[PDB]
Amino acid sequence: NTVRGVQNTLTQNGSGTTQGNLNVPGAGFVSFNAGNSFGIQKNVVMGAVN
Amino acid sequence: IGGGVGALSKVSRATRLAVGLSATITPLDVVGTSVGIAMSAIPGIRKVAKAEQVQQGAVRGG
Amino acid sequence: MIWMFAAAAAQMIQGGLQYAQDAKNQRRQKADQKYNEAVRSASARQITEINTQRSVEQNLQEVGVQLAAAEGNLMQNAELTELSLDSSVMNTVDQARNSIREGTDWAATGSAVGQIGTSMVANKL
Amino acid sequence: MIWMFAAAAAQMIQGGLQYAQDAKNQRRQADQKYNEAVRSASARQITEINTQRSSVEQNLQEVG
Repeated sequence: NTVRGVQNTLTQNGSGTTQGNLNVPGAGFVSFNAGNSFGIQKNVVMGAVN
Repeated sequence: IGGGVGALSKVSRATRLAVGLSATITPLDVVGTSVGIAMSAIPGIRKVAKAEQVQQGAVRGG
Repeated sequence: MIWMFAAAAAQMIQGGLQYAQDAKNQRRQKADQKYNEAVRSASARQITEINTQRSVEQNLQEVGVQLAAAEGNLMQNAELTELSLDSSVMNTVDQARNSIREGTDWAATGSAVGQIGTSMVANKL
Repeated sequence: MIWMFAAAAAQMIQGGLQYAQDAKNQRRQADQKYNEAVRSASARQITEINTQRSSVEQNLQEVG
């Protein structure tokens, strides 16, 4: 159970990483995190912000 | 009791090992102590836990 | 339905007959035949004579050739930039460039050209 | 993932089909006698043709 708990923390419950980027006029590229508490997959969250 | 894959072979090997190691200072004592050990390990029991404490411990892993 | 396969069956009949008829020919007979095949090599030699001897479209072919050449040149040149991180020559270069170019925001630079956009030639003629 | 091997699978499909065609091509054959002579003759001609066809940048070579 402890091994599985450590693995879950490492892999983030199997959902994968959520780091991203944005295009801001003038300012250029900036960092952006797509994590959310409702389970919406990354490329779907990034749809409305664009 | 029965059903295993060979019984005489294991006994005739254990006796030789017990004789060899004594070269717990006589062959009888090696047989006697081999069972005293392997049975003295205090067992662990399951118990209910508070969720928060376990998650804190697991987070210090990773 | 049986009647859909009539044509296929009719075509398949012919294969079976000549398969059996070819076998019968061989049983009824041989050295002379081999000689003729060897002489057939002369035809290959005769055919070997010819074998041994062996305005937009023009612009398109030229474009293809020069494009291939340019790709090759760039591929061959990239090799030194690949090692730039440890080659000594690229320290003399990239120093000469800076000395000959007396906190630059790249994003700011692009917007200036973008705003002018497609009226460049119009605004200077 | 399963979808990152699609290109490799698509490229590998073509290998199997060719491997089967050669078996049939060789099985459909005594024309080998005629076939061999063509190569046996072409090799000599090819060999004959091949036989028939058979500042600072200077100071550096001199230094070497």
